[PDB]
Amino acid sequence: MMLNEVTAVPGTALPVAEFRDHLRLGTGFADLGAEDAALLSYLRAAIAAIEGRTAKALISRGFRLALTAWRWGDMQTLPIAPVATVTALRLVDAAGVETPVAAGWRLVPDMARPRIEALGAMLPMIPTGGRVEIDFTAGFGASWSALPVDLAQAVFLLAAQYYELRHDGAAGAMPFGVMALIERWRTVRVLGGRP
Amino acid sequence: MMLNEVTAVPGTALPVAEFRDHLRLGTGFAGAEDAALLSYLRAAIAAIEGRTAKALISRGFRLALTAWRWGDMQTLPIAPVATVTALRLVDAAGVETPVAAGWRLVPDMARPRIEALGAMLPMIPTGGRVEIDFTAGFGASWSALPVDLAQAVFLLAAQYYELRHDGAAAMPFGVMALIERWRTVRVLGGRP
Amino acid sequence: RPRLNRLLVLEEAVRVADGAGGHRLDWQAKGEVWAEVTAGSGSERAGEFVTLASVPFTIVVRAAPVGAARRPRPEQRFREGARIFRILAVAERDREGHYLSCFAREEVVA
Amino acid sequence: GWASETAALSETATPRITIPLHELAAMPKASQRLLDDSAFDIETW
Repeated sequence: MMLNEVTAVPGTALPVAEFRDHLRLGTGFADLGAEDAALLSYLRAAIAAIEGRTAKALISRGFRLALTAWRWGDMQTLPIAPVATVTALRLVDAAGVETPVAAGWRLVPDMARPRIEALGAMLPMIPTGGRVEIDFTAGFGASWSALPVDLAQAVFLLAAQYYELRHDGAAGAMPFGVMALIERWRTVRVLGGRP
Repeated sequence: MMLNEVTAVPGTALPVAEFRDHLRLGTGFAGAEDAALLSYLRAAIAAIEGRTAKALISRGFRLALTAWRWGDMQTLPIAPVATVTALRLVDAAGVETPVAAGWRLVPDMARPRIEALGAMLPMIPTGGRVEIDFTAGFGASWSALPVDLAQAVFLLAAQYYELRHDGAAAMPFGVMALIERWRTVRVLGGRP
Repeated sequence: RPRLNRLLVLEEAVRVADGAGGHRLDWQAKGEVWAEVTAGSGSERAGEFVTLASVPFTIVVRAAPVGAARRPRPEQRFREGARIFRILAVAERDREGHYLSCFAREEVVA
Repeated sequence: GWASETAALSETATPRITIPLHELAAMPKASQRLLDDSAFDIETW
């Protein structure tokens, strides 16, 4: 289970023109763009910080789940939570020659546990010495205006502290701080066991 | 179980004019444009409708779930509900056939629940999970809210405005003490 | 660290020279900056033939390299509406260089 | 309902009065002197 992404966020979809207005930088100057390589450099470092604490995706890029053995009998939970329209389930063998399979797999969409849920009582069988690549586009929406706004506010509260202090300097968190906004987007799991 | 909403709230229904009268009026200076303020109220509505499981502007939802909990139940999570629109019951591909009888919406702030008539509830096909579109929330405007819940939005959106990053600064009826009576109090972590 | 809450218009005057070696000031507006303003102890001051009313008003803006428009220079001034804040000097508050100290007067003629 | 052959018939219609049980009171008054000198069982009448 590798879970690398196919494409990344293009950078034009990040609200640098709004994160600049959040930082209270400056309005009517002839410069107005001296931090576009910087304000975008901390938005990518605060989205990807919250994607690791909440296991969310927030921009709906395309992923690829390359694994070698199905975890359980039929369900196969996906790590990244908000999923939609699994593009292709291919079933590779020992060397290349991938053959796509409709495969009777169906993707229950749920932000609790995004899983595949085989409908023929078994997931399609993996060849000996072969992988399985699930190609899917997981995330909230294609633009920034489709995010849940409490999660998008935690990105601005966090990327503004990477801006306003560069090295690791210690800073009482506010009622709904950074941690209190992402703590209803985290994954609440209580299974450390064999099944 | 996904529960995405149908349409977002327009912003012309949010009180960006009444927020600056909370923010700097009576005491202060008669600062930022409407797009900066409106980014902070819906960032404070979505922080309180997540902590209290409410809706506050009464937009339309779609709850699409794959298995009912009981056969006379499936409580709905977003709390103030009114007028469940349709109970669509798709098959696999989905020619998308709705049903129009068998259940009664019970409007209740405690457990907004769907409670089918008798003992049998509409079953689900193999693969064709059932979706519910309902319009949950207090009122279409902002003047239909409970005022203590509407004040804690203003007390929180003035916090997101007047201090930008996660910095330093509890009052008797604060933000937490006002939304502590709109939160869902449940003590079942069990099987049913 | 500062709470940049108030909006101030930075103003640089373009200096058209006259015939006799001096310049002419018109004070066109530069961009708008956000800054906190902290009043000192204020009292009247004997002006020329005016009884002025001054206050210290240390103003904290964000910083910039010296060849940038976002640096307030001491020949500039702030303005919140019709309140002219002068600039006495800029002095680089933090050790890392994130913020500046402007120094104003805001002397209304009382 | 008259089940058709291939209809997939759906569920039909499944089908408290309280009796508060009030109280009826009689409290007749009688002088003690009377219950000793009369020949009739005023206790029983």
